[PDB]
Amino acid sequence: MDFSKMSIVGRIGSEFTEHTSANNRYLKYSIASQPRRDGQTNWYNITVFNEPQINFLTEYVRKGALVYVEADAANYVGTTLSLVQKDINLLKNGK
Amino acid sequence: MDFSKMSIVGRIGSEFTEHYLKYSIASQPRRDGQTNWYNITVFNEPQINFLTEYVRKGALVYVEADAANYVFGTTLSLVQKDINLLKNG
Repeated sequence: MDFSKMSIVGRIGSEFTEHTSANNRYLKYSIASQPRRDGQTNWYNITVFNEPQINFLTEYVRKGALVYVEADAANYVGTTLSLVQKDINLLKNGK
Repeated sequence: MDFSKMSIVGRIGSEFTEHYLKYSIASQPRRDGQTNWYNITVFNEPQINFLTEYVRKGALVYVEADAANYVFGTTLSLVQKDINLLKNG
């Protein structure tokens, strides 16, 4: 019924840091997004649990890649934004 | 071209406080699970007048908002671009 989803286009501005939850493997990275040249540069911390998408990132995607990310958004209340990745399309890969 | 669009379906769980307009959306995807709260900023006055004079608290709405997250910790900003009333409060 209710949901909060977000589409993000920008450059991967960090490395792919692997983690393991207290239970499960997941990945974390950051996306730098600047819609207007005269405007604010936005940063988003992405979380990836889907293993087929984790393998595609750590293997083929490099830092500085232009990506289109769709993520489910959650706001944990002092609020913290959570962006669990659901799909990604590589527009241009990093150097 | 970079962007960060947010799509929310939830219940307006606050009053419309004027400063531009500001309110909160209660988005609970699961009956058992957590409720997500999003502070919505509205600068579009044609949509400001629609919110105050037609929408009541607790109404189910679908909102498209642009997201901006500044790093200092981060600060999330959601500027409503368009809204559709699903069921009024």
